[PDB]
Amino acid sequence: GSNNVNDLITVTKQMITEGIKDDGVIQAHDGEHIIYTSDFKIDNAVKAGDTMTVKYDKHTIPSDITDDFTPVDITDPSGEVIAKGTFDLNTKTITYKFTDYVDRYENVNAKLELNSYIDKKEVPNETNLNLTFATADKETSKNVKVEYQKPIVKDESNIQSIFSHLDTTKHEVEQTIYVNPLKLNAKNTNVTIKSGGVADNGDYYTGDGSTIIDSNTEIKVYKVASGQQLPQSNKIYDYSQYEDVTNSVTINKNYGTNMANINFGDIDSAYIVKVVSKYTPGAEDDLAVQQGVRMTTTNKYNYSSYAGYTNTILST
Ligand SMILES: [Ca+2]
Ligand SMILES: [Ca+2]
Repeated sequence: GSNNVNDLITVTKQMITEGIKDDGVIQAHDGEHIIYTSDFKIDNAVKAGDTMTVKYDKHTIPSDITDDFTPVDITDPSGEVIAKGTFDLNTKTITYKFTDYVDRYENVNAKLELNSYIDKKEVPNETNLNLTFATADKETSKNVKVEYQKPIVKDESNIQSIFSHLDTTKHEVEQTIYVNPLKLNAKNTNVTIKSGGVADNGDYYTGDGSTIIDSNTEIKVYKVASGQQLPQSNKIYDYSQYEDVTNSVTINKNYGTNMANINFGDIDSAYIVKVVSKYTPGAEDDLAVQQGVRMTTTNKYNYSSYAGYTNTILST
């Protein structure tokens, strides 16, 4: 009892490459793909319903922002489907189930290409990785550096953010914002969150996407203790670790049109702000989702200083 036929798969070439620039450096916050390509022969003895496995490196994941991990089919050059796959998160393994393609054709070889992202649960901070991808029996490895973003800093105003989750059925996006990650003395701290853009220097711009921010937007604020270090990945997997101070700060969800503001007053600590807001779906399946943050503080010369950040998701 075992429909697995990896023993009948002959892998003739495998490769690990990158989606943006073959750096040896993965730009995880620019959504740089880690690409696994594998060429192989399928024995004639393989039949419809047999399965083969392919293993991701544990530090990668088929999607960095949604929970849909459905793998691309294995096809021939004309797009005829050779095998359909199901992904198992815990083992980071695809099980491909062969279609009747392998009953209809013989002496078949194929290629598959898998796009993956760094798994931020497994890669909290910048680090070196020896990635290993496996089409059992065969393994291929590559050493890389994972790099994350840095905050925009203008005097005591310092801030960064990512879209950490996207739900395309509920049409909600999650923004994880690091406020004052540098743990500076930020006087009269305000953080504004708005649909569209916020330039690095704080300037608002319409931008190339939009969200809905109103009285029903969810906004949570968490204080970071001085002994705590935030993951450079900008994604938090357990918020109970942090002090919920949502009722301690002043939050105006109607600060403007699709625009909210959080008044922190004087702080000496980092904070995490997690925002869940709705977006307007695109008629086909097109996404134009964009939301920006501005941090305002009072600098030592008693003028406002501004720092800005914008996250964007665009489709096809
Ligand atoms: Ca790269
Ligand atoms: Ca066959």
